[PDB]
Amino acid sequence: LQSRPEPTAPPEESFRFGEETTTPSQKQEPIDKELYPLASLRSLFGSDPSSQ
Repeated sequence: LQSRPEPTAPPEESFRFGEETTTPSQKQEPIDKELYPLASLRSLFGSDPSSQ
C-alpha cells in the first residue's frame, strides 16, 4: 500500500507470487546437475542483503 517501492518486501509476496516460481514444465531441470560447479560458484559472485 506504499507509493514508494520498498526493497523490504513482506514475505507474503513470496507466497502469493510463489505460483510463478514453481514451474512443472521445466521440472526436467535445465541447469542444475551438469552445471552444478557453475551454480555453486554463483555464491562467490552473488550476494543478497538478507542472505549470505
